[PDB]
Amino acid sequence: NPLTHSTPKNFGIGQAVQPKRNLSRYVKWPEYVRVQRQKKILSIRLKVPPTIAQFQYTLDRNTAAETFKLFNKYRPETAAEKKERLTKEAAAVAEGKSKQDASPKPYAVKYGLNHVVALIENKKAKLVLIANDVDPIELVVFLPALCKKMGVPYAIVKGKARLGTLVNQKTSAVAALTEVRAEDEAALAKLVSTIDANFADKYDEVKKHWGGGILGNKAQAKMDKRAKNSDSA
Amino acid sequence: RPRQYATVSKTHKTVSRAYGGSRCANCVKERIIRAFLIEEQKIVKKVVKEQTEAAK
Amino acid sequence: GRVIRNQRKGAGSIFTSHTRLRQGAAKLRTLDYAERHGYIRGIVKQIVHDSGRGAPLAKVVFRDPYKYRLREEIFIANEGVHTGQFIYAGKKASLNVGNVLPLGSVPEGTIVSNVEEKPGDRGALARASGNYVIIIGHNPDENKTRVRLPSGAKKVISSDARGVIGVIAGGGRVDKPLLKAGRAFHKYRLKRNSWPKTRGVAMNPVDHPHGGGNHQHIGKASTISRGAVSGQKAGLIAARRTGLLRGSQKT
Amino acid sequence: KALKVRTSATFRLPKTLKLARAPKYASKAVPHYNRLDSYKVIEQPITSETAMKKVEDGNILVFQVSMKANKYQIKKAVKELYEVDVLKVNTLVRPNGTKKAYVRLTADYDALDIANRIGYI
RNA sequence: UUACUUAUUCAAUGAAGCGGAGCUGGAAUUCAUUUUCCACGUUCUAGCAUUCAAGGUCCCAUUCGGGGCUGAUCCGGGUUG
RNA sequence: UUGUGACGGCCCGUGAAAAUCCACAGGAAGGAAUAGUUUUCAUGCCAGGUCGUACUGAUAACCGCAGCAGGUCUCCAAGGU
RNA sequence: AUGGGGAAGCUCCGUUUCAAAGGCCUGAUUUUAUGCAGGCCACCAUCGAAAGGGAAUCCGGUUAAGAUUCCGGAACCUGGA
Repeated sequence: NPLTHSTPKNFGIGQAVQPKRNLSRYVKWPEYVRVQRQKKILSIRLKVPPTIAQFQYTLDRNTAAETFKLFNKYRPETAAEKKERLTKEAAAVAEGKSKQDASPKPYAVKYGLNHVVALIENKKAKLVLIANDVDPIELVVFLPALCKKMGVPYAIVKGKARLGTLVNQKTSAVAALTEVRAEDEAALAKLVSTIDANFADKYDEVKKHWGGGILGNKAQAKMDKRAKNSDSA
Repeated sequence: RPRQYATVSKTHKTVSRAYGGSRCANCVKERIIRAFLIEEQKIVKKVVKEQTEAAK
Repeated sequence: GRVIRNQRKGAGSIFTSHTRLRQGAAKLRTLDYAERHGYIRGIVKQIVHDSGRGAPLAKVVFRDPYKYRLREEIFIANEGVHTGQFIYAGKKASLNVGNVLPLGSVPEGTIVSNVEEKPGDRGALARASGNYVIIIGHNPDENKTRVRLPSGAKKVISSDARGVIGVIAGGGRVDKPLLKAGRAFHKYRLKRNSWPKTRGVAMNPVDHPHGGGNHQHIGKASTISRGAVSGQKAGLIAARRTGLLRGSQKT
Repeated sequence: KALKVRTSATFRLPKTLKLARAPKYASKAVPHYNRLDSYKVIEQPITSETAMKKVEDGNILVFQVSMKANKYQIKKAVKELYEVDVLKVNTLVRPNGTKKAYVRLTADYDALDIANRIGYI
């Protein structure tokens, strides 16, 4: 205490060397990082037609959790289970010469964009989940219209990676249930009611609603200041 | 020569004073005087600013 | 014909400037934070001759606000600046000769030099020896300072553009006769290969629009259109008038 | 999810892991034998009148040497061939394009002795 | 004659302080519903200004001494014009 | 004759570089008692590779068809008048 | 050269530019490697002078022809616990 002094460095505009402040707001980010940020910014600034921006209307976290829990219960069979099943069928057709139908009918979530689109065309699909992160949007941009035409409930969900985990891949971009078990048919119907409440019946409004057109922080502040000084009379 | 400076002893390349082999004796004296005087004036200026603000 | 000399001067082979002896580009301090919110004090370490430049240069040392480092800048010296002098660059710097205030901070009638054309370009206007800029006036809304340039031109520029206070040192230089092709030779030897000048009228018609004839005469009018082309633009380009003029500059 | 403090506004390439080569086959499959061995760097002696005077007087062997040999290899090869200790090696490239080495041995050894051992008087 | 910025265009920087936020006191038209700036220790001197910073706050199983906050405000991640 | 030194003229001409080598504020890292500091003080150990190197350089060794009165950069420089 | 951008292309520009651009000390230095919250950070390829800058050798002797290079003597510099 008697040997310690009070230094304090004065960080005025020309007094002392500045301390190591966090300069994350000024980092010279790499080109790919900058393109990522500016691509998102430009997509927000531009007036996106109702065909896009009907996406980014993803169902909320709670119902997404219920839907993905139901689908995870309806998850496909892994490779080890597939090999087990094939070996058991080989044994069955070896010993009883069974007609390859000893195995029960599977109940799995249908995935694959072409497969699911054909299922919707055939009206087989009970419920269809459409991701929002597909890099070319045209792959699924017509899907809400197709589901509305064929009367199959659809939900725009968050995460093609989530759908890929659901169907044991990295990315699925679409998932679909066409058949259900009676033990959770009631759960599926309850889920479909809310999913339809969000998407299938609000479809006409979603097709009229134009998205985008949001300006940056400084631009919002600028128009705020202009409006404030205009109506301040 | 600059490379010859590497072979010689340290006492040939400096002076026992502070800033020895870099600055002149009169330079060091002028800088000592300037440092002390300007710091004393800084103390006086700080005190006079504080006292005039306290009066105000 | 042939490619004429003023055409050849653009390929930049022997007509590039002789930059060996030069002391560096004479630019203001970069417009970082202190120059626009406060001031920063540097010291004029030395005032030196720059070859090809009639004005002396000032080597001013500033402290680095963010790192323990000394930043040396090469200024265009104004009259009165001396070694050991303190230079104050910034928005809050005082109206003293050698300071680098913005035009918004300086008042009307101020004599400024090394004035930035746009804020942060580190000095473009009134840099030759003896030259200066007059602060004609301000316009705070959509901040613009009107200034008078050394040629008499009116220029509206941003109120954030920096500029050193005073007149450029080394004035009166062109008041002395060179008296000698030798003095002209040494003047241009370290500027560029633009001397001596053969008259185009003394060339052959292959070498110039003016060359040829049994008498040394231009032949056609020496006033050339602005819409002329390279090889044609030799003479008086886009001249509004010619001949001796009875008048003064009148800004 | 917060961010990290970036004290410097400069982005630098991250120090990613640098693996070491683990080839699945050998490149040449047989290491070349010693290109410049003692019998290759020492080609043959030189038996001019001047060279023999050097051997008799200066305690210096004179040799024709591989053009790719240096004084280190000449020293080592003379040591390994003739079991002598050499003092200095001075090489030159002759106007006929061959390396000539003057190898001065120590006082322990006699150049004339070793020349008679090699075979040239 | 204009407004927006996000395309395109022009510059600078090691892309460092951009746009909006407040203790005690000041200019104090404010009819107790706060609109804008400063004390946020930089101007007589050719000095010095760097060790996660000294000081300040609760603890460490103690032998190189420390840890969080603060010093150095928060929010938006549009480097800025 | 050459080198060096202190000077004095000249310029709108003021006669730039880089490697490399030293030095200067700092004490971050150590110890006091058969040792802890010094390889910027003396002494002692070892090594120093590669390529060029001969000769002419000119009224005969270069170029000009040649052993051509031509052309071709430079250093040293005795005595008398 | 590169990064980038032109050009049908041979190639042209550009030389730090709208680029995520690298290297020396002890801890790690063996039931486990050069893997690691171990530190400083930020030259901004390269080529370009046998007259520019630059680490250090002299004397005497020796050959038919080489010598500041060989020999004798006497030194110096650079790099290595």
